[PDB]
Amino acid sequence: GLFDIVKKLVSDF
Repeated sequence: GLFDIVKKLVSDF
């Protein structure tokens, strides 16, 4: 999914 990349980002920084 796209938000998956967004969630993997937020969670990181």
